Amino acid sequence: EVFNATRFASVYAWNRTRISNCVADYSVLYNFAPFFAFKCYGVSPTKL
Amino acid sequence: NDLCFTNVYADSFVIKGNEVSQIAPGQTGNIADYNYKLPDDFTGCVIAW
Amino acid sequence: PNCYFPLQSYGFRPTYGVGHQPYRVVVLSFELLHAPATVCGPKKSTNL
Amino acid sequence: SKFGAISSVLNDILSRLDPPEAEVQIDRLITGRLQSLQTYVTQQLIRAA
Ligand SMILES: *[C@@H]1O[C@H](CO)[C@@H](O[C@@H]2O[C@H](CO)[C@@H](O)[C@H](O)[C@@H]2O)[C@H](O)[C@H]1NC(C)=O
Ligand SMILES: *[C@@H]1O[C@H](CO)[C@@H](O)[C@H](O)[C@H]1NC(C)=O
Repeated sequence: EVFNATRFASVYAWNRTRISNCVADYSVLYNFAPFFAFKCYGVSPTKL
Repeated sequence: NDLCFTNVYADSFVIKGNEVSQIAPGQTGNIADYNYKLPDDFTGCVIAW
Repeated sequence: PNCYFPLQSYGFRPTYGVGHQPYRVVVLSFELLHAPATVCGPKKSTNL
Repeated sequence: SKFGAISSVLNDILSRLDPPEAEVQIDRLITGRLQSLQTYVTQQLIRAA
């Protein structure tokens, strides 16, 4: 639902959502976007 | 142009734009984990066009 | 159902964004280890 | 002591970062702990003398 939205809020008032009490499998993230910049800082995407 | 190499290897394949950043030693992705992965101590060059 | 093919088609079309364009990748792997070498660049053979 | 790295736990930083990016923080921890051990053995040599 976060990546399926159509009206992403503006950067002046950036929409912020909380994700908890679930299982994070980033395959849906990988296949839900033609990534242009995946610059991770605190955690490597490999073991994510 | 001033070095010496024991043996040179050239692997030619076609991947996507995000896969260009994906192809690197020890990286993420189904491609980098099941199709082709470079060694962690890779010593060479990667050419993408 | 629950029996998926290991490899799926990597289809293409000329109308793709940069994240989906048909990028051609060639890698050049060397071994900078102590062994009789086989390839060099420009050379001179001044007498020892 | 984090020693200027992501974390001071070797196992946690290994499980949170890939080898070919985590080895930098690994070297940071290596050199910090190694300098600490060198200081300890130098002070112990002073005390033993
Ligand atoms: C940020 O974008 C979220 C996208 O999922 C919004 O969550 C949705 O909000 C609608 C109501 O607008 C709910 O019906 C839906 O179930 C989901 O929770 C979220 O509201 C939005 N936040 C802001 C501040 O725009
Ligand atoms: C969600 O994404 C899919 C594919 O990316 C798209 O076909 C669909 O229209 C999207 N849904 C909404 C509500 O935007």
